Amino acid sequence: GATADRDILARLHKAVTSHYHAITQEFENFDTMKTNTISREEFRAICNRRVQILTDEQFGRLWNEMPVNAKGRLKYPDFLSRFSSE
Repeated sequence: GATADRDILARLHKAVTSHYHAITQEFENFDTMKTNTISREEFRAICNRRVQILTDEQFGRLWNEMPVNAKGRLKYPDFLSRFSSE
Protein backbone atom coordinates (compact mmCIF):
# COMPACT_ATOMS: atom_id res chain seq x y z
CA GLY A 1 0.00 0.00 0.00
CA ALA A 2 0.84 3.68 0.68
CA THR A 3 3.74 2.68 3.07
CA ALA A 4 5.67 0.93 0.20
CA ASP A 5 5.31 4.15 -1.86
CA ARG A 6 6.48 6.35 1.10
CA ASP A 7 9.58 4.06 1.68
CA ILE A 8 10.66 4.65 -1.96
CA LEU A 9 10.07 8.44 -1.53
CA ALA A 10 12.30 8.49 1.62
CA ARG A 11 15.08 6.67 -0.33
CA LEU A 12 14.65 9.15 -3.20
CA HIS A 13 14.94 12.06 -0.68
CA LYS A 14 18.16 10.54 0.73
CA ALA A 15 19.70 10.06 -2.79
CA VAL A 16 18.96 13.67 -3.93
CA THR A 17 20.40 15.22 -0.71
CA SER A 18 23.48 12.92 -0.77
CA HIS A 19 24.29 13.34 -4.50
CA TYR A 20 22.69 16.71 -5.37
CA HIS A 21 25.40 17.90 -7.80
CA ALA A 22 25.77 14.56 -9.65
CA ILE A 23 21.93 14.19 -10.03
CA THR A 24 21.65 17.84 -11.28
CA GLN A 25 24.41 17.11 -13.91
CA GLU A 26 22.52 13.93 -15.02
CA PHE A 27 19.31 16.00 -15.52
CA GLU A 28 21.26 18.75 -17.39
CA ASN A 29 22.97 16.18 -19.68
CA PHE A 30 19.59 14.63 -20.62
CA ASP A 31 18.04 18.16 -21.02
CA THR A 32 20.11 19.17 -24.10
CA MET A 33 17.55 21.78 -25.32
CA LYS A 34 17.32 23.35 -21.78
CA THR A 35 13.52 22.94 -21.48
CA ASN A 36 13.84 22.18 -17.67
CA THR A 37 12.42 18.69 -18.35
CA ILE A 38 13.55 15.13 -18.93
CA SER A 39 11.54 12.10 -20.17
CA ARG A 40 9.84 9.50 -17.94
CA GLU A 41 12.32 6.79 -19.14
CA GLU A 42 15.36 9.05 -18.47
CA PHE A 43 14.07 9.65 -14.91
CA ARG A 44 13.71 5.86 -14.44
CA ALA A 45 17.34 5.40 -15.63
CA ILE A 46 18.44 7.93 -12.94
CA CYS A 47 16.31 6.09 -10.28
CA ASN A 48 17.95 2.75 -11.26
CA ARG A 49 21.41 4.19 -10.59
CA ARG A 50 20.69 6.43 -7.56
CA VAL A 51 17.77 4.85 -5.64
CA GLN A 52 16.90 1.29 -6.73
CA ILE A 53 15.79 -0.75 -9.71
CA LEU A 54 12.03 -0.35 -9.41
CA THR A 55 9.44 -2.76 -10.80
CA ASP A 56 7.00 -1.35 -13.41
CA GLU A 57 4.31 -1.14 -10.65
CA GLN A 58 6.61 0.67 -8.18
CA PHE A 59 7.82 3.04 -10.91
CA GLY A 60 4.21 3.82 -12.03
CA ARG A 61 3.34 4.80 -8.43
CA LEU A 62 6.57 6.81 -7.99
CA TRP A 63 5.87 8.68 -11.28
CA ASN A 64 2.35 9.54 -9.87
CA GLU A 65 4.10 11.40 -6.99
CA MET A 66 6.46 13.38 -9.27
CA PRO A 67 5.91 16.94 -10.67
CA VAL A 68 4.94 15.89 -14.22
CA ASN A 69 3.87 18.41 -16.87
CA ALA A 70 0.94 18.07 -19.41
CA LYS A 71 3.36 16.48 -21.96
CA GLY A 72 4.25 13.61 -19.56
CA ARG A 73 7.73 14.99 -18.82
CA LEU A 74 9.48 15.45 -15.48
CA LYS A 75 9.77 19.11 -14.25
CA TYR A 76 13.23 18.38 -12.79
CA PRO A 77 13.97 21.82 -11.12
CA ASP A 78 10.67 21.35 -9.13
CA PHE A 79 11.79 17.78 -8.30
CA LEU A 80 15.24 19.02 -7.16
CA SER A 81 13.63 21.74 -4.99
CA ARG A 82 11.27 19.27 -3.21
CA PHE A 83 13.77 16.39 -2.72
CA SER A 84 16.75 18.50 -1.50
CA SER A 85 14.77 20.26 1.32
CA GLU A 86 15.85 19.44 4.93
